[PDB]
Amino acid sequence: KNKVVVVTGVPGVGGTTLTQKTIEKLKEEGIEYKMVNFGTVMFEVAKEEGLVEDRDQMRKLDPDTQKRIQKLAGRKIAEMAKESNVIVDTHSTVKTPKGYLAGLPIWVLEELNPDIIVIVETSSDEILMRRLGDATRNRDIELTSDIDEHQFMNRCAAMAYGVLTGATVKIIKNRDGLLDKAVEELISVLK
Amino acid sequence: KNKVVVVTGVPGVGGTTLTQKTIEKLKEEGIEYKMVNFGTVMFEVAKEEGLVEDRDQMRKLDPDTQKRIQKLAGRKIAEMAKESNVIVDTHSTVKTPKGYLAGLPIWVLEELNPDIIVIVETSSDEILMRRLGDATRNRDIELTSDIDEHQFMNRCAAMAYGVLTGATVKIIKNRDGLLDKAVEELISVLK
Amino acid sequence: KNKVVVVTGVPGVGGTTLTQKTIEKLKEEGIEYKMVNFGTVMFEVAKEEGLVEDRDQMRKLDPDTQKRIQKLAGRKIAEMAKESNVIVDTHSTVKTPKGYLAGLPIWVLEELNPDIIVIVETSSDEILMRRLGDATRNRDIELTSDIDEHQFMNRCAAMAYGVLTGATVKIIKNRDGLLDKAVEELISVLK
Ligand SMILES: Nc1ncnc2c1ncn2[C@@H]1O[C@H](COP(=O)(O)O)[C@@H](O)[C@H]1O
Ligand SMILES: Nc1ncnc2c1ncn2[C@@H]1O[C@H](COP(=O)(O)O)[C@@H](O)[C@H]1O
Ligand SMILES: Nc1ncnc2c1ncn2[C@@H]1O[C@H](COP(=O)(O)O)[C@@H](O)[C@H]1O
Ligand SMILES: Nc1ncnc2c1ncn2[C@@H]1O[C@H](COP(=O)(O)O)[C@@H](O)[C@H]1O
Ligand SMILES: Nc1ncnc2c1ncn2[C@@H]1O[C@H](COP(=O)(O)O)[C@@H](O)[C@H]1O
Ligand SMILES: Nc1ncnc2c1ncn2[C@@H]1O[C@H](COP(=O)(O)O)[C@@H](O)[C@H]1O
Ligand SMILES: [Mg+2]
Ligand SMILES: [Mg+2]
Ligand SMILES: [Mg+2]
Repeated sequence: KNKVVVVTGVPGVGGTTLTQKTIEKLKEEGIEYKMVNFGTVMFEVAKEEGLVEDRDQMRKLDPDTQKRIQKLAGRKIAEMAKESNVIVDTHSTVKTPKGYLAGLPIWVLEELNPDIIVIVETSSDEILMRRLGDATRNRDIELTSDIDEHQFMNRCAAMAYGVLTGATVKIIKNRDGLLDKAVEELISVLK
Repeated sequence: KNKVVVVTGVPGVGGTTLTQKTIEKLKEEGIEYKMVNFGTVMFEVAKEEGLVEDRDQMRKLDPDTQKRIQKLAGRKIAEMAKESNVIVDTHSTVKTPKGYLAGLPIWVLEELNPDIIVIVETSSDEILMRRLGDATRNRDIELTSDIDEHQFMNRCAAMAYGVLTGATVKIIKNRDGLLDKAVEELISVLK
Repeated sequence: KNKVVVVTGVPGVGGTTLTQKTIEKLKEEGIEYKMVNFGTVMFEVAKEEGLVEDRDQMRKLDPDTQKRIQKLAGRKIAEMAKESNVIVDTHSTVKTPKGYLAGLPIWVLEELNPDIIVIVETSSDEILMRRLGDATRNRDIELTSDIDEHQFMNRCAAMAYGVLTGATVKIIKNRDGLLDKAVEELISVLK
């Protein structure tokens, strides 16, 4: 039976970066994890239906459309969990124009049944200055108070996940200049 | 099917004023929502049983009585949602002497099945100053820190609602003098 | 119908002390509550299976094994409530190296079905300083920001418990030198 790890964090905080660095560090110690980006799973579905051109248009779609593709992505990822350990790079909540949407509503949560939910955080300062540094995404320059609001709600959603499934909720700080301490923390967790 | 929108906010933050101003501007365009204050539905029952004289006495009743009448109101409101779109002006949590009571415990939540949960917020400074200026109600002069504690727990309960049903959780600021921008935001969320 | 009250709080905040003092002043009024420490119940099962020698080793055990023992301890505490009122001295979340673990995952929460969930809080300064004078544990000297992080997540979990069951969620300040005032408050809450 395989370990299913969810890594979450607002855009710019480094959930994806922490995850790639962690899996390569685990493979050097002999530990096999698969990286899966939840948003890519969805975007293959959405791109195939013609609803979007790029992945940062997904959060602006009608939220019933997002929840339909949200569920197909979660089913395809649950299939992956049978065949290897998996780390899911995704989001505790997604900021849509109609409010925060839970990234793992109970029906999605119950099919992944994640063993651990990791929250990657740093100060909204660093997140904002990091967003201003990367035209690689159509990332929202919000205020730091909007990022602080998102990290607040993401904690609430994640602790709810832990009440429903029994998963532990691990907060890892990923601060400017200290990416390496965060990789130590996440590696220490996955043993 | 018909849209169910829940609007929430601590007393004094203007949840009711935002709900009435938004609905009337939508009627200028022919877009009909029916306003339903959850507490009025509760107060009609409580007063008919002889439990209270006014609506601000209900949260000081035995919490078992409140949950009894709370459950009746959710069913009565759910029936209304069959006859038109509804915005439910109500509360993420209610402050009772025995603690915060969820405004939508899970059985009520599943009976209303809302699409959107709106959290109306502003500074506890501005809330306190409105309660002191409001001769329609017997509003509690709490410390500003008790108001911030109530807005903290309201966020927590609301994100739990979004985890359990999939409803999106929208935060809207309703600042002094800027009621109209808050009305503009909600109208936009409801299109 | 018998009362089930849950009192929760980070280590060092005085949840245990507040429960014992409240029960003695209540018996002077003829009000019988039974104290139950969830961890003591867990440790009885655990030491009988040989997993630990002392109780601070339990939160570092296999979270598959902890939830098996948390599951049985919640079931043993439910039986106690059939025979008397009970105050359960436990924790909203337990801080493990694998993250925060909900103390009442939904299946444990529903077996206890508490009426009131008390959160004991004070400033992270006072908790930290209390941990330093306490040779009954090797007490966790965390930073004050980690103690604050733990109290933030305990609020999130507790409000989720209130959404799922209907329990009221009561915050009680247990400040240095003012234990007797926190005791008055809890007594007042239980009448
Ligand atoms: N600890 C860190 N310190 C500085 N920059 C970082 C850190 N973690 C991530 N970044 C950068 O921040 C941006 C956000 O990356 P991510 O959210 O991982 O896609 C990328 O340009 C990263 O290289
Ligand atoms: N669990 C999820 N639920 C809903 N939408 C998601 C989820 N994970 C990712 N997304 C969407 O995928 C996009 C790309 O994710 P990311 O690459 O991880 O920033 C996000 O902006 C969201 O629109
Ligand atoms: N944006 C605002 N600026 C000033 N006063 C407001 C605002 N929103 C509501 N009020 C007032 O604040 C009080 C709270 O109203 P409500 O909660 O809607 O009953 C009432 O006196 C309102 O008229
Ligand atoms: N969802 C709810 N659940 C329980 N009580 C509620 C709810 N909504 C309103 N109430 C009660 O109704 C009273 C008046 O509500 P309001 O006029 O919305 O300030 C509140 O002070 C509460 O006692
Ligand atoms: N609800 C709970 N779920 C899991 N472990 C718990 C729970 N309550 C207590 N424990 C364990 O018991 C230990 C001692 O509890 P306490 O004496 O109340 O601080 C804790 O540090 C946990 O390892
Ligand atoms: N209000 C208070 N003021 C000072 N010390 C307290 C207070 N409440 C509890 N304590 C002490 O704080 C320590 C931790 O409490 P506990 O979590 O019950 O183990 C114990 O030594 C208690 O005696
Ligand atoms: Mg990413
Ligand atoms: Mg109102
Ligand atoms: Mg204790």
